[PDB]
Amino acid sequence: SSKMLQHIDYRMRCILQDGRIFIGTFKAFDKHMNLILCDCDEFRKIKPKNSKQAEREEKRVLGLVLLRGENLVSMTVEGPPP
Amino acid sequence: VKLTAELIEQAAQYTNAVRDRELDLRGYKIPVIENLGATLDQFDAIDFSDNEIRKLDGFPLLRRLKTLLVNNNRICRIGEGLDQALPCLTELILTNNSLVELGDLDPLASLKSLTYLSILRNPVTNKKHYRLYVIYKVPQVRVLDFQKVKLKERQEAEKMFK
Amino acid sequence: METILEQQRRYHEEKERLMDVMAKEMLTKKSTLRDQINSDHRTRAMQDRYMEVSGNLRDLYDDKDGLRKEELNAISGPNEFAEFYNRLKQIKEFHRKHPNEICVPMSVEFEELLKARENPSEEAQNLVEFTDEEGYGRYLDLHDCYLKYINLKASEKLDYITYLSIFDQLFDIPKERKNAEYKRYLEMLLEYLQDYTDRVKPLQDQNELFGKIQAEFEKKWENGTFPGWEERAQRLFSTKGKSLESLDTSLFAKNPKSKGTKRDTERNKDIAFLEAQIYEYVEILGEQRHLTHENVQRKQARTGEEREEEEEEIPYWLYKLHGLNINYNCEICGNYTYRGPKAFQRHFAEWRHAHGMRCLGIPNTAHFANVTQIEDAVSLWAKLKLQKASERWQPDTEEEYEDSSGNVVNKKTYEDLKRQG
Amino acid sequence: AHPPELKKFMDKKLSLKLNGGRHVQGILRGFDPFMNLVIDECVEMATSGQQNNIGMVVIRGNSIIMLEALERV
Amino acid sequence: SIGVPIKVLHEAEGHIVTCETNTGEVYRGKLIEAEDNMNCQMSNITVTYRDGRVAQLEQVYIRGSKIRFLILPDMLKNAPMLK
Amino acid sequence: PEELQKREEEEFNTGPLSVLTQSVKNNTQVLINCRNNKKLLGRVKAFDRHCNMVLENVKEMWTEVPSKPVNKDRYISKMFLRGDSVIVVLRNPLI
Amino acid sequence: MKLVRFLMKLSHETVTIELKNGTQVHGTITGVDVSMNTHLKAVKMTLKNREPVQLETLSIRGNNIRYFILPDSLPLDTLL
RNA sequence: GGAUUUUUGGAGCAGGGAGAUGGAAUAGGAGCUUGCUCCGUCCACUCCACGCAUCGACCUGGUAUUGCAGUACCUCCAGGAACGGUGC
Repeated sequence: SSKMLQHIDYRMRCILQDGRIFIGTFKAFDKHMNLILCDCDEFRKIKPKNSKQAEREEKRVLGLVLLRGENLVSMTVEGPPP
Repeated sequence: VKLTAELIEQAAQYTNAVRDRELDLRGYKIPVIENLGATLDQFDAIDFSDNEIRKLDGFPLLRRLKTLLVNNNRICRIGEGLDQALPCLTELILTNNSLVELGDLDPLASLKSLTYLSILRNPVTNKKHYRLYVIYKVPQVRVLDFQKVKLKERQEAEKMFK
Repeated sequence: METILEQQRRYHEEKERLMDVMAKEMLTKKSTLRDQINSDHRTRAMQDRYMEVSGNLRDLYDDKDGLRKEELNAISGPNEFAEFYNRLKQIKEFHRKHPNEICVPMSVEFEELLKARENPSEEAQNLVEFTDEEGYGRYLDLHDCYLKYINLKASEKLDYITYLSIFDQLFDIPKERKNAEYKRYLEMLLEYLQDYTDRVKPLQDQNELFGKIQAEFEKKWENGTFPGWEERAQRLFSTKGKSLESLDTSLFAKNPKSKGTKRDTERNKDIAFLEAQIYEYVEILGEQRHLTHENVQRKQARTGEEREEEEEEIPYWLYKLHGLNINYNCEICGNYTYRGPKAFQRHFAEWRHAHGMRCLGIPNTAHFANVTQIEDAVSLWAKLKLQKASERWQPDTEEEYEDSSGNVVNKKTYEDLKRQG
Repeated sequence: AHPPELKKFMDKKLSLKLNGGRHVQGILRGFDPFMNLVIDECVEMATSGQQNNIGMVVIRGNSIIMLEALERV
Repeated sequence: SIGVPIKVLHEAEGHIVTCETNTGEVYRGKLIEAEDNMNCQMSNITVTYRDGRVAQLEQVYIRGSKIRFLILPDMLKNAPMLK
Repeated sequence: PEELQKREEEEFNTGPLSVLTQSVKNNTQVLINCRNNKKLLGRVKAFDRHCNMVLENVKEMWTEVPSKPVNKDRYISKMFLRGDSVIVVLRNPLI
Repeated sequence: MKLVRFLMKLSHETVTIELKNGTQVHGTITGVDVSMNTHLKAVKMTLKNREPVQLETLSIRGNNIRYFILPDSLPLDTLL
């Protein structure tokens, strides 16, 4: 079986090693688990640095993303193919 | 026609011109908003052009939303418990509705993170001391009806109705 | 709204349907443990519905005694009947069949062949209520508790079988000092065991069983239920004997028992109640405890494979002259293969080939009999498309509007001109 | 095992960016398929402004993040 | 062989891509050449330097083992490899 | 093939992974340091070239700051462990 | 012998994978490949010092996992 | 097919010092409640060393540009610094 091919073309959330989140349409992959994500958005967790400040999530729009496979931790699905 | 999850699942889901996640709901004649939580919090802006929504209510908890586009609807009354369900909003686009009284804008002060408002083509724009009442009511808004707020407007907003 | 008559009648009928359905279940045969527990859990939800409906039925008679005289007045009245009957003449053109007032309750609390779960309980799932090791009431997993127990003793001198011998203890010497950290573990082990008892017997009254254990605890266990012939009376909390019942009674009101040590009835209460509940529930599950111990001993003694399996539970010249063993294939006849050229020619014009051509949408013909590819068949059907004619009256119009030298119009144009004027 | 296409950057003044924030500049003199570089006139520049000329160095490839061409290449 | 993503990356060369290295510096520039091991050379680089310092470098060469990701141009969204 | 299977058994008998071989010989626990500073006391069922391990009766100890940091431990019964996270395997642990 | 082959003969087994970035992913394995990438379903995933989120499926890369927690009801001698 | 650019990881851990400063509604121990005293966990303000310097995004006022394009970002001056990361 080629399990990641079942997850193809879905809106998928991909967790990077430094803690980032990549939500993108998972178009393609290969042996090293590089990803091609269309319409991908990255999400950085922001440390609060205070006792009363909340923890926020900053989202950057990226577009067509090639994610190198050594950065990837784990991928989950968010949505059907749009 | 009433709105369900069915019209959510089939509609256009994409990246808008301002590069956020967008769901389009143009031209559906929706009278009541319900069952939106099937969007699974993957969206930042939802359009609602050409629907017959009488009141902006029924909004479930969606945290990632930053824009509501309620262009050309029939909003005569407004919902009050909106800030508990849309915590990170930035734009509210309430153009071409039937808001008439000043107190009808009163629930809008509850959104803390709100930055941009558009209440154009509304009878509530027609009355005197309107914009200063919006500033004195909702202070966190930085752009009102595509006019940036000025400190003279803040001062004459604080002066009135003391 | 006829609360007195209609609502109570409907609630009484709904109760009768629930009794009939769980009677139909207790009439039917059961074949395996999963489906037994599933039906017993389903019948529990039906009992919860029955109790709630019976609740509402009992809290609907206070205003009934307010209107009973007026209701009992069947002679002086009649006008209200007429007034309601006149309002029943509203919306006559209601063209609809209505066979659903009793059929929907009957088919609601019944089930459909593929899934032996009724429409009320149709999302009910035993695997959200049991883990796989527990096998739906067959076994209890104590492996997790054994791991928490290793951490608690701070040493590995203790097997799973050794652990089970600890849980065979009842009223004898404790495993650890009862005032130590063993208490947090005992609380957790019990919470699992108590949930498990009710989970595997869902037809038994949980409130009855809880109230009985509470009553036995207060009236007997706290009141000297352990006597010897230091032997005389033992008190769970203060971990000591006592001479006579007179000095036991006068010790129950002393500061060391009430609140003046760290093992008292104010502080150690919940743990002492818990130690009684784990005892009474393990006695009720004594068969299941034996079954887990047997299963552990059977799992321990196995080979690799046995453990893995349990965790899964000659006419050559005639055929040459006839044309056999020849490579041929007809893609039009469902991509079938032929053992000869004549067989390939007869298979291209056959019942299966024509059926596949009709299902594909391309009608066959005399020139398209030998077609194999579907790309050439579309061009063949387009060129065969009634040759090139279809033009009997595409000019006859006899335009009299010209009357000089300009009579130009088509058939449809002259038809529209005759229909317009 | 394909060699990097640094034939443009050969004998040109580079500005390497090594890991740990380290920064060296110099004339790239050679490379292997591992992108280990050989730097001539290598000047190490630290967080302090003063720059140590260290002459001729071999940089292991897995520490290189980036290299800027200080000449036109 | 060569995977579909590195084929997309090779298709992206000649266009303005955006690399992010492992040190978080963002190198947006025209991808002159890319390699099978994701070595990227870019011209007209605008570097962000991880504290906001946007400078402009010319002719960088980024080691592919340090590349966190590569924002490719969105006009490659209809490439036949992505299909 | 078969010569590689004889080669790997003699190499695992005489080479650096001998202690892992010894841990599957007389079934004694090894103390394994991990990259996230977790010590693992447990027997090894099987290993390979990468020091990937299948382990029984594992006690994972580690030190957690809440002050003074405490030796919070857990008992993982059976486990698999990737080999690149292994730091140090010491064959005989003292206690 | 390789132990990735031991891991590939696990399907519909509920494990708890500890990842390299302090993550604890408790879910049942739908697929492991030769490069130790594990595809799980019914995932309860807890990041480091965060609340347990739940996902329908996860697909962890192989180098990013640190260790497993396998079920206690696993005959490993038949699995090797 | 564990030795520099992807998959057997170079990752883990901690946020400077002081002050008869302030709080743990329901959650610390000890002097065996309550009141008090002591000690290994935060936030707000003040002081030394607004932790420091940098650039980007951003708010007020003044000010310039009236221009037909497919974009990291776009006038300048001054004040404030809620945010991001870099090196010490």
